[PDB]
Amino acid sequence: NSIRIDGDITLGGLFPVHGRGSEGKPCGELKKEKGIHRLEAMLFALDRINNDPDLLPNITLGARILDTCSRDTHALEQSLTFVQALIRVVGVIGASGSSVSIMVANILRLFKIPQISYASTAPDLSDNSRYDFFSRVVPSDTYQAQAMVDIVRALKWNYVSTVASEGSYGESGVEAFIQKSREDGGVCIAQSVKIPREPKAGEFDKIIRRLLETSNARAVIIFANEDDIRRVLEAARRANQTGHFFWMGSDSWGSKIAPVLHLEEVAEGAVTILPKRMSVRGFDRYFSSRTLDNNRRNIWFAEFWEDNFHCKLVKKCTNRERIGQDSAYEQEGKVQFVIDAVYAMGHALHAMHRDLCPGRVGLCPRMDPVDGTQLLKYIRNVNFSGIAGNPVTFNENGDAPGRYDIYQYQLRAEYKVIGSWTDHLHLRIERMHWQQLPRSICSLPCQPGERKKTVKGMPCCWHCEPCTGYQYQVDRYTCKTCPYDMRPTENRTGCRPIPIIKLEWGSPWAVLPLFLAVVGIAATLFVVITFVRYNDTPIVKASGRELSYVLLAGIFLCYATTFLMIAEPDLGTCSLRRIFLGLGMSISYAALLTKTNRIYRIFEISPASQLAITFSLISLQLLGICVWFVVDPSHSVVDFQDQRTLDPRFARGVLKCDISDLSLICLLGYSMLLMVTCTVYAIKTRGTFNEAKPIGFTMYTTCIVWLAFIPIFFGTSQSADKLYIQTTTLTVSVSLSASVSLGMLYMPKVYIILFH
Amino acid sequence: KKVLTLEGDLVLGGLFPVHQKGGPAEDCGPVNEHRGIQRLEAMLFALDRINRDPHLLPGVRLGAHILDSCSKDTHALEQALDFVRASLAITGVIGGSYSDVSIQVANLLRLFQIPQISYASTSAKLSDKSRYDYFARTVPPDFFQAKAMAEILRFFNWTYVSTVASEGDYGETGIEAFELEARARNICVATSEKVGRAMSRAAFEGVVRALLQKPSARVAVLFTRSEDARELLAASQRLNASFTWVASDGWGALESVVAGSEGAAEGAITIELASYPISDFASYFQSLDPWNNSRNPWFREFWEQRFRCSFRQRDCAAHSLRAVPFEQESKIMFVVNAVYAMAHALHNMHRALCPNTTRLCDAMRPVNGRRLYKDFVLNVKFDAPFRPADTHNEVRFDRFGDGIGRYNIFTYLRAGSGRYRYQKVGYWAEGLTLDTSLIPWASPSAGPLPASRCSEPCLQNEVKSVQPGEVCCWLCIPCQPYEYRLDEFTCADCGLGYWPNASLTGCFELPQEYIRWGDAWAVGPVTIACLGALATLFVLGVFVRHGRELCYILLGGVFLCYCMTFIFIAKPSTAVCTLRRLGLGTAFSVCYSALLTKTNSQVAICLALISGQLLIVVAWLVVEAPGTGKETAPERREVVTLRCNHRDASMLGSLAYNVLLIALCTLYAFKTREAKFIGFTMYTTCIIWLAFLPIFYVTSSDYRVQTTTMCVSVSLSGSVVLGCLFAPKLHIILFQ
Ligand SMILES: *[C@@H]1O[C@H](CO)[C@@H](O)[C@H](O)[C@H]1NC(C)=O
Ligand SMILES: *[C@@H]1O[C@H](CO)[C@@H](O)[C@H](O)[C@H]1NC(C)=O
Ligand SMILES: *[C@@H]1O[C@H](CO)[C@@H](O)[C@H](O)[C@H]1NC(C)=O
Ligand SMILES: N[C@@H](CCC(=O)O)C(=O)O
Ligand SMILES: N[C@@H](CCC(=O)O)C(=O)O
Repeated sequence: NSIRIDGDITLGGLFPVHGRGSEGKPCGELKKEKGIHRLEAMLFALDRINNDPDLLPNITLGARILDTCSRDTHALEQSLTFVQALIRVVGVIGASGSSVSIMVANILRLFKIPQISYASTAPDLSDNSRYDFFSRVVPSDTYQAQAMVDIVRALKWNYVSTVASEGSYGESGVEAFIQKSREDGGVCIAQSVKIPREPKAGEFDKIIRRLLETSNARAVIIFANEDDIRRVLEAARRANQTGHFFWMGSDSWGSKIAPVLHLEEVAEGAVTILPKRMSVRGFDRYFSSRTLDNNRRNIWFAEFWEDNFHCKLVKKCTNRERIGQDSAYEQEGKVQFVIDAVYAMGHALHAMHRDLCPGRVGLCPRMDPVDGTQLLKYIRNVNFSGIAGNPVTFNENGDAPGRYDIYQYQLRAEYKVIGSWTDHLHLRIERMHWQQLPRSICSLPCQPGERKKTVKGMPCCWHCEPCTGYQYQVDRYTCKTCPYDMRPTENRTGCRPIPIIKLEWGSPWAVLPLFLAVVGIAATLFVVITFVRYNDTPIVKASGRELSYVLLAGIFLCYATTFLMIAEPDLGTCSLRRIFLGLGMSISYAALLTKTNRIYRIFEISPASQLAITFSLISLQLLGICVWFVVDPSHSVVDFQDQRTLDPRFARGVLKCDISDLSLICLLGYSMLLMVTCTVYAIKTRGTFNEAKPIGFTMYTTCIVWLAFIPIFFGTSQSADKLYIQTTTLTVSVSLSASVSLGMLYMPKVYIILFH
Repeated sequence: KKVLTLEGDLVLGGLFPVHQKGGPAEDCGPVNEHRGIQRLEAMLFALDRINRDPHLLPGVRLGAHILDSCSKDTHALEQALDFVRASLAITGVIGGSYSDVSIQVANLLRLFQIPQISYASTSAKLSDKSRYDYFARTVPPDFFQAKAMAEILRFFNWTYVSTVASEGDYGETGIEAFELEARARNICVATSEKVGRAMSRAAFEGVVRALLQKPSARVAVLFTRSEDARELLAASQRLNASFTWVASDGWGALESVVAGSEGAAEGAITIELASYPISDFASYFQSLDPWNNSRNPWFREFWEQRFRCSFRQRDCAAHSLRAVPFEQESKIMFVVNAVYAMAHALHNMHRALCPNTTRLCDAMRPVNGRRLYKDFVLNVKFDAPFRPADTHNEVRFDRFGDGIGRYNIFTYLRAGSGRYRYQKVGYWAEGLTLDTSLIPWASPSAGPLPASRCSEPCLQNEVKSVQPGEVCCWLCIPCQPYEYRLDEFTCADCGLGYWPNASLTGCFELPQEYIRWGDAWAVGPVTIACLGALATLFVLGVFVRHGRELCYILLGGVFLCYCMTFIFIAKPSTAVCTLRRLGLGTAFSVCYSALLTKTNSQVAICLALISGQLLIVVAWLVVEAPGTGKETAPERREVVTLRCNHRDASMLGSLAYNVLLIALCTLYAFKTREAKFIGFTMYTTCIIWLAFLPIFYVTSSDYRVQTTTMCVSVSLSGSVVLGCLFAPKLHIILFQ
């Protein structure tokens, strides 16, 4: 069952008139567009070349068109007719499927028969070693694969899936796209689905769940054939996944209405690619003017009538129907490429005729046995212009220049041009309509500053992980620690200055030393003024007129000491803190010790010797102070609680003063050592009444107030705060000791003279 | 294109790859030693034995039409045209060593109904009877081989593996079959690159470098042909890359693949079809000479290449095949089996279609391809020829026309002194039976096994998994110190008070550190409290030797104040906490109440009043839950402190209120005015109590000092009472 046309030169033909048969049947369902429209294009082109005086004059072209049946093995046995007589056709028009053309190529090349395909897009057939006799008029999948990834980049998604069918086209199509995606690096394949060429029941329902497992890859790329796309789209409707999938059709689905027939609701907004083409106005008039009577050359045209008009020769068929009005008619996209393939072989024959048969108008004797080797070199050297003005040329490998354009399926139900590919993408997103600007990306970006970017096995999926409140985000790749004196900004990106906590009046604890200092200073100022005002000789005799004054001044210095303890922390003042406490404590202790010693000595001038001893005791304290003055003139201390920063960043500010634990103990120890001497003297003296009673009370007050100093000062370690507590307790301790000692001696003197 | 034609009534075709593929200029180049010459001679030997065999075709002679495929599918397809020249005769062809060659030739042979039996092509896609309904083979498909090496990889814990395959109809379908099988075995794939049919050594070096892009993977599986595997090994040696290989039957035990690349092939595991050597074939091959064996047109090239000489120079007669060692090629048995199966099919068809005569009858002059195919698909069941001594191998054809999935496993050794031989270390008779003892890199005395994994393992208890949702390549993120690794998927917690240590699943470690009696801050009062008790004992001792009721009570009152100090420092308990509250309140009150008696029957009244204080103390203690309790810190870095109750409750305040009232009662004696001495005691007692308040206020935390200073206050309080109310009394009796 084939079309036979008589002519001087016979041209072979292979078209998928019938679909692939199921089970053991070789041929399945008739193809009204992929098989019938393309077949009539060859008939239309041959009837146009044979009526063209300028193309092959006086030479008619015959045709032996067979039925590919969309099966690779079925076309091989039909192609045996083209070569059975050899061990006559000079060349054939190649099939549509890439796998079908491959077996025809390696058999016709085996018999030196050139082949030109109109729809075979596969990089495998581009190899000149195995298919030197094979040529094509359409771009290879290598250019199409590069075009597809360009559209993926421009549409702002980079995480997609690949769907392919069995054969040398679908398998090599996704592989070419994957290889180009690896060079891109930014686009990755979540998974690959390969549809078997003989699927079982429910196979297409299973592959939908495979794509449904990865819900992130909402956009998928399909390289399946026309029949598989129709079943894949149908299976999506069963799973109620309409609108969830964004389809990226290949050249097998560029503008065909069969895969989308009765499926307008599903696969809306699908982006499809197809080689650049234009509609032929001569074929539309030729095809629409065909009926069951005039078109008897095509054996399958009678069968086409029932499929197109939904009748039979069901409802009866009247022999008066027309294709263009009684049914929807739109010519196949590859019809133009069929015209170019026929004209390319015809042009080469004309080019070979003018050289081989110059004088002869028909077929000269040295041209009747056409050899494929000589015909092939003329196939590759044609530079004519086909219908619609497109230039057609064959490269060294017999390929066509890479030209592509992009369609989109929209409902308002037709394909609309949204861009083009001419080695660079010219997409027009403003016309694309699907959800506004759908995105299919893995691990949606996070950037609060704290969230780091972690790379999984797939470079597309950037895992999101926050950074704790201890380190700063130098970059999205990794976050690094802030300086220890720096607190991370509100956003983790970058750092910010850590605060401080200075000592100033108004604190709950600092208020009391200020109040006691005012009372202590006022109390010691009144008594010293009172003695100067009226200086009675009996009171001054016990005082000494030199020891009492320095005791009042020494006690007043302690009241001045606490003033600078809470004052503004400065390098000069903080260094002078030890001088104030050291001088005040030494002066009070040394002069008191001399007074007790003098009273003890007489019990078991003299005041002149007492002050010299007190001055000597002050000198050794001053000499020790000078040693501590130069041992470490530290300016100040900044980090008090910031040295061991807390886990949060709520508050870590601290302001301290330059002080040493050893220095404080040594300074207090020297004063305490003198007080220890007074303790021994008072105990022995406790066995003049006016002197024993106040002195015993003074040492009683100092010992108890210092006894409470050790557990507070040493016990404040690892507490909530240390600097704040220590300074307040130190000030009140020295102030209470000075107030008790001065008050115990000044009050009786004022009261005695009051009654005198 | 030389032809090997043998006279006979009916001839059998041959498609052996005598010549290796050449460069772009030449269709095919050098003649291969084993795959082309040995198999061709095996077919010739089998045909020779069949002709002289009386039980197999005694009246009809079998011819030969063997052609060289040159290891290419196009050249083999031209030779297939040479086969089908008569049909457009050849009753059948014994050929198709390469899978792509087999497929290309079978595509043409299907049209002319010429049956084909293969001896080496193991492609899994050749089992499709719809596409190849006239093809048969004595070798199993590649699915069993993929299963075998998947089991091999699982045996050595080899998960993250790299895949290397050669493009075509053999390496590809094999690589998808292997990945499909390994997916079910939880085996990951690092890289998947392909080996081209026409690629240079620079491309091989690039492939090897691409293999090194993943240091994580260490083992690579090979689905390349012999030439491709040899080139890959040479490239690996050139780049100084050491690899362990798990190759398919393409490599096998072929010494030509490891020729010049012995260093890079060390430790490589290669599996091959299970076959036995033929004793008669070795004698037949070793007795071959170029002059005597004029039947083979390619034997002169074999003699020239193997024994380096030139026929023109006339220096080739010195060498002989007997002196040099001979090693049989593995697939000789398969070639012999295919030839004998075709001969048996012809014999059965002649015995069922020409039953009268013994020669080829007139009803069989056109040989029916379909009838012959259906005659050797079913009616082939006989003992395999040349079985070694007692084996039970039989030639069988299943419904798919394949063989039995029986495989042998080899590995490449050193054998001490340089020999570089292949050693069988297992087999796959539908089940892995590796023998790790014979592999000189898997023994326990050889170190850790070569490991090829993606994600490094990690100790579960210290660091937990992440469960990335993939098949492998996971990460190890440790859990925080307050998390126990109860499960690998996620860690758990022991709860408050338990430290997840030791087993890390059930832990139950709870520390109970106490204040201890030797604390640095508490070192002071413990000596002072003991000193006070010693002073009280001395004061109590002289009393026994000597108001009698007032002094005895006061001496006893100071005794328990120091006694309870030693109770607090040691440890708290259920009974200790109850006595701690009652003892402290009563001792302070009784000491002051006894002093009040001295200021003023009377003893009975004050004890009766003191008894009322105990009743109030019990009521306050009853509402305070006097039972002990190991209070836990808010966060975890601390431990239980064994705190009886809150110290800020009214238990201390109520006791102090009675003491203050008793202290105020003694203040009335000051108004009356040892009247001066007792007034001093109350004044000192108030001050030391008043000095304790700042200490308790600031030290909200650090409970150790709180108990330490509490012991300090009570210790010196008794000393003040005993140092001011009895010390002057002792002066008049002891000092004076
Ligand atoms: C065909 O002719 C045009 C015009 O001269 C020019 O592109 C060139 O000569 C030919 N093109 C190709 C692709 O060979
Ligand atoms: C790893 O291989 C060893 C033998 O070498 C085997 O004992 C062990 O069980 C394997 N690993 C696992 C997790 O099974
Ligand atoms: C093989 O040929 C040699 C001469 O080249 C001859 O001596 C020998 O006998 C031959 N072997 C036979 C006939 O078996
Ligand atoms: N270009 C696809 C299909 C073309 C068509 O629609 O026929 C192939 O090479 O198989
Ligand atoms: N058996 C492999 C290689 C053939 C051979 O062993 O020579 C194949 O299927 O092609």
